[PDB]
Amino acid sequence: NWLEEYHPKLIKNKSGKIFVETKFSKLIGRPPLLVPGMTPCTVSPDFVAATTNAGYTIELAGGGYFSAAGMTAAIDSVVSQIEKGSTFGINLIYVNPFMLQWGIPLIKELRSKGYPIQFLTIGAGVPSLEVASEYIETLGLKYLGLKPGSIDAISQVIN
Amino acid sequence: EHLEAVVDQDVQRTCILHGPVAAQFTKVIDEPIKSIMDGIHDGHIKKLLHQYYGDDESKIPAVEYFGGESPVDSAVFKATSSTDEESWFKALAGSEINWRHASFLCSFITQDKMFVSNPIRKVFKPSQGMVVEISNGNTSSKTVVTLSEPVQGELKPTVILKLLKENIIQMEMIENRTMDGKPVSLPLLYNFNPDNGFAPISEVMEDRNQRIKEMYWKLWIDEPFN
Repeated sequence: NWLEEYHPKLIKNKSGKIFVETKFSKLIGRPPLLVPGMTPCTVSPDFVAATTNAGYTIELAGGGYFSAAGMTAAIDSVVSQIEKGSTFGINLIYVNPFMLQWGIPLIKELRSKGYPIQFLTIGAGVPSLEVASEYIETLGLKYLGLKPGSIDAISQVIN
Repeated sequence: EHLEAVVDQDVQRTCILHGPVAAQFTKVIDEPIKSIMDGIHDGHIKKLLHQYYGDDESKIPAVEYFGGESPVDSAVFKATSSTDEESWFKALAGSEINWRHASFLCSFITQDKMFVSNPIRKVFKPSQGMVVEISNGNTSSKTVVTLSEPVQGELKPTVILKLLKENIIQMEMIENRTMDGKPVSLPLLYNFNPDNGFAPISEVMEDRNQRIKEMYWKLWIDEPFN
């Protein structure tokens, strides 16, 4: 019964803080809310930082960086702005491989180093099993995100 | 976001995205992100209290640290060839939610804003000959663990997990093949941040290499430490 197996529960923490327990909020010790990757807005590192410092997961706007370093500088900046143990993720694109070939072979390394990144998000597209695979074993990634508006994209993510 | 860089600072020249359905709620200006996210959260909180919890908070459960759960008393355990790993880490994390619940389950520790594999889920990785014991398995403040493994055939304490004041973890990692024969111990300290359920455990990088060096001294040197 979907109304109980997925019942939206509540939680209290030692600090006395309230939390909304779901299958998602419970991987992150953070509410089941976030902000999607938005090129003009989730590209500003200081903003994403001040937000996550409120305790709400965020996607970073990869699309606002035309390189493999500019986004890297934004990373190293938010890092310089967030509190310890904080975290965030990025939003990539699948229709702009050039917007992509930077990150993937860069994401891999930032993780190999162990940056505060913990989730990816492919936007405006969906990959195949073949490609989508490596993202989850090679990347030191907690979880993954997808942006389907189609119906077969959904069958695909289910595959 | 760069009107200054246009012809006459008029925005009607500009391309800006938005949601036609969402504008029905975007009326207040430049309020803090935290303010509005919290408004949302607490609204949900009211809507759930009024229904499922009678609008009395204490009705709520509570937990040491909230998080780390993927969608998918004084005892011992002996690992073996195929001693399953997740079963091992459950047995050793127990059931209660405490520092120990995470130590074996929290996959990542923070090194001053760097997230790296848990060394503990590495070392305690089930194998042959490894036998560990728990004491005070009910109460956490004194819940402690002691792992021993074959040292020259015999078993001897190789690891000691315990809590400290300040909600700290220490692994006293022991090595007994020693110059004087007697063993030596290494204190590896970890801060606990239940307020951060995703990563309440953060290694302390201060004095670290000094401790390691004091170990290696006796491992290598017949002299005092300086």
